[PDB]
Order: sequence, then C-alpha cells, then structure tokens
Amino acid sequence: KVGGIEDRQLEALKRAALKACELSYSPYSHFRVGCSILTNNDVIFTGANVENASYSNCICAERSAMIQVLMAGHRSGWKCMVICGDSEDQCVSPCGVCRQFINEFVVKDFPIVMLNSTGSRSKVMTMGELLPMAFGPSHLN
Amino acid sequence: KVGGIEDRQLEALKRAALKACELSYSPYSHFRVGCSILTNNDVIFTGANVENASYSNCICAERSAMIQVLMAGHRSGWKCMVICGDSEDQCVSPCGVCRQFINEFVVKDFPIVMLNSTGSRSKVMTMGELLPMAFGPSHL
Amino acid sequence: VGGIEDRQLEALKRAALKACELSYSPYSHFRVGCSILTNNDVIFTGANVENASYSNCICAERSAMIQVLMAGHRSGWKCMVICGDSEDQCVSPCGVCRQFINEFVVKDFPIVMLNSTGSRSKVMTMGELLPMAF
Amino acid sequence: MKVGGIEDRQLEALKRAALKACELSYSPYSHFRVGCSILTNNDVIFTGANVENASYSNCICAERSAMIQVLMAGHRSGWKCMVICGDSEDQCVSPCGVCRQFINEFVVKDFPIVMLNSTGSRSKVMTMGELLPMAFGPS
Ligand SMILES: [Zn+2]
Ligand SMILES: [Zn+2]
Ligand SMILES: [Zn+2]
Ligand SMILES: [Zn+2]
Repeated sequence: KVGGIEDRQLEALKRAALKACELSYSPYSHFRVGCSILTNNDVIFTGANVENASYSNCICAERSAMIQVLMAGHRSGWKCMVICGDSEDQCVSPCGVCRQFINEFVVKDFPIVMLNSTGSRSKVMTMGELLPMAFGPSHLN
Repeated sequence: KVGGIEDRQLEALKRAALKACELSYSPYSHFRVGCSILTNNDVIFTGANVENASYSNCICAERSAMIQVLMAGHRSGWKCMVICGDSEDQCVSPCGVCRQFINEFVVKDFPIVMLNSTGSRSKVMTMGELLPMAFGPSHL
Repeated sequence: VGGIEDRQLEALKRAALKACELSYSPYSHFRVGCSILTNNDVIFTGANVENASYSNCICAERSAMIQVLMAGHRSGWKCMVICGDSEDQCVSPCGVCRQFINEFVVKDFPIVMLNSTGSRSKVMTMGELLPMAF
Repeated sequence: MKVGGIEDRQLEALKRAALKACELSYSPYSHFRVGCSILTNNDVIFTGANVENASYSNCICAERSAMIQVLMAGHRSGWKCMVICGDSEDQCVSPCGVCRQFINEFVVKDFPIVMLNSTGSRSKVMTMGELLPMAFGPS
C-alpha cells in the first residue's frame, strides 16, 4: 500500500485522480484518464488526457500532470503518482510513451498506483518495474 | 498588430513568454523556448519546452503552455499566444506539431506572436495563416 | 502539376487510392493512403497505422516517407498524393506530417490531396501548407 | 544457443542486417544512429533506421521504421524476432517506451527482442512481456 506515503495522503491522491478525469478533452475516443502527482513538498497536481483530430498529437493524463509539476518548479523528488481511467474492469496502466516520460524525472523505486474507473481494482508498481532497462541519457555521449 | 487585444495585455504577454524560457528542461539541445497564452478572461498561462532522452517524448513550449491552460479548465476563447526562444536574430516559429495542437482550440483569426530571443522584434500571424486547410473534425 | 508529367501524376493518384488497403486502423476505422514520387520517378506508398495509445499513431504520409527514406532517397522527391477517408472533402495533411515533409523537400514541393474516391482534388505547395516553417 | 525458436544462422543474419541498417539513418540532430532488423513468420528480413526531425517530437526510431516496412509489406503478425543495434559502444541499445508500445500492438508476449551495442560486443535478449509489463495493449 505504497511505502513512504501516509494513508490520508494516498486517499487524497486517489480522490484527486478520479476527479481529474473531469478535465479530460476526449471527443474522439471518449475515454477519460485522470492523474495526480504528490510532490516532495506534499503538494498535489492533477492532469487529464487531451486528444486531437490528429491522433499523434494526443497528450496522456500522466504527461499533462507532469507538465504541471515541472512548470511549477518541482524538478524532482516526486513521491507518488496515481492514475485513474474509464476502464470498468481492468486497471489503467501508463502507456509506453508516458513511462518513458516519467522515467526521465523519477527514481527507480518511484511508486505508481493504477486504478480502474471506481478504484474497485488497484495495483502498485515502481518505475523500475514498469520500464526495465530504461533507455536514458547514458545511451547518448 | 493583434486586434481585439489591448496593447497593455500584449506587452504583458511578451514579457511572460520571455521569462517562461527559465522553466525549460532542455539538458540535451540546450535550446530554450518560452510560450504564453492569454485566456478570454485575461489570465496568463506560460509554458516551456521539456526534453527527454528519447527525442520522441519531447514537449514543445507551446504545448506545455496549452496543457496548463486546459488543465485550468479554459477549453475555449483564448485571445493570443506569444512564443519566444533562444534565437539570436530570427523569430522562433511554432512547429507543425504545435500548430495542429493549437488549431484544435482556437478560431482562424487567433493571433500568434513570434519573438526573437530578446523580444526587440516580432512577427504576427493568425492560426489560419500558419496552418491553411487544416485537418479537422469535419474530416472525421 | 508543375514539373510533373501527367503519366506520373495519374500513376501517383492511383497508387494513393489503393494504398489505403494497407491501413491498420481498428480504432478510428479511418483509412488513409499516400504515395510519393522520387526524383528517380519511382513510386512509394504508405498507409496509416494506429495504436491503442493514440500518441503512437503514424499517419500515411509518414509511413510513405519512411519507405522512401529506408530505400535511400533522402532528397529530390517530386510530388506527394494523399487520399483520405473523407467522402466529399479533400484530405489535408495534419500539422505533424507537414513538419515531417518540410524536413526533406523544397518549398515548391507539390502536395496533391484527394477525397476518398479521387473525384475531387486540391493541390498546394509545401510552403503554402507550412508557412514560416520551423 | 542464444535465442529460442531462432536458428543460429538466421540470427547471425539478423545482427548483420541491423548493423548495416544503421547507415540508412537520418540523424543530423543527435548524431546517434540506430539500426533494427525484423524476422517475419515467412522468414524474410526487414530493416530500419532512425529518422530525426528539427521538431524532436517528430522523430521515428529504427524499431518503428522497420515495423512500418514489415506492415506495409503485408506481414500483420507472426513476427519471429527483432534485433536492435545502436552507436553506443559501452552498452546495448534498448527500445524507448514509445517503440515498446508500438511493438506491443502486433506481437505476442514472448516475442524476443535482441539488443546489441555498436559493434556487437554486448548483447541482451528480453521478451516483449518483460520490456513492457501490464501493457496498455489491444488485449
Ligand atoms: Zn500515455
Ligand atoms: Zn512545436
Ligand atoms: Zn498526419
Ligand atoms: Zn524508440
């Protein structure tokens, strides 16, 4: 149940993620996704997916949330991320594009909580687990 | 230039875009770009480019700025956008990816102001001029 | 089309129309086809490829360009035709594709856009479609 | 033996094709070249290289270039193996999250992905399932 995070904080994060879905702009898939991030200063940021007529332009909820955090000055030290989506049964897991984005700013043990639309199903995995052998700045020279 | 927008607001937009470059995360290209957007109720949002080891994952300043706007619940009626980048002489222009993103939320007369790195010069173009015969929902 | 022999343009339009059969689009069901004429007067074709993650979708224009580039033609393309799944409206390239094309062609590069059947056509240069390119 | 289900000759041929595919790379911004090779069910080999753009967001990795080739050739599934090799000598080139999500759309969980360094010195074999767990895929 996510180490390094108070029960109240985790409860708050999950509430923030479900509510973030309301900010979704998805007139093409109609599939809404919400995401919340807890900073090292215990501040909560939220994001939602934003689609576009040109499908390549879609921005996921996770990336929206991270953009918000980064623009607010929080370069690192994030404590947790919660992702919630309009999936009735299965939990919403971040897509590869988002995993690559998250990997750029968090430590290997960074916790990512994935929920289904109501939170009746949940899973917790670390950044390291979701993106093994991550491609990073080390591959450049 | 830039009708329907007071000069006071345009000026404030220009400085915000200039200063937005400081929020950039570009440890790879080292090229910084700042963007500011004025909403219909005259609130200013700013954004900067965010790079990634994987070039595919980079987010331009214009898109980071629009994300800020959208996540604040302003899904329509933006009044103007100013882009400023680390370009000595020439005015930084929005790439095609960002033009397509912007086109999704603004009218054709939407003004896009492009500044040089110092903000001593500018060039104004409308969304319609920057992305003619744009791919839109009507097509879908 | 300036500088394009009519037999090349006709062949291009035909290649674009049939290219949409290579499309993988189970999400939008919107099939798009694209063909490119090399300076070599060789025709290459592409179709859109979608993905569960919309961000990963590759348009037909880009699939066609990948094909041309992987064949070793990094310059001198003569024309491009795009055939969209829009019945009564010519399909125009999205901003992402315009930026991609701009990387390899001259400002006068012609881009022909057709509706789903090819009964309607519209031509525009690269420079007209992406003014003041980045 | 190195990779299950793949003959030693085939693989050898794949590694050579991937290394050679690097010369087709268009990378004037990062200068980092990447080559990729794919073995179809039909035993045919396709190759691809990375293609960059002034707008970094528009870059297409070698893995995606090779898959576009395969798909446009009519091979919608049943791929046997994928080989990836980059300019990085001191370590193998692993696919970025973008490519993993793309590959995941067309292959089975046990699909083998071979990663090599610039020369071929180092190598590592991992399956699609290991590279992208809890994948947000078609299934
Ligand atoms: Zn995602
Ligand atoms: Zn851009
Ligand atoms: Zn496109
Ligand atoms: Zn990649």
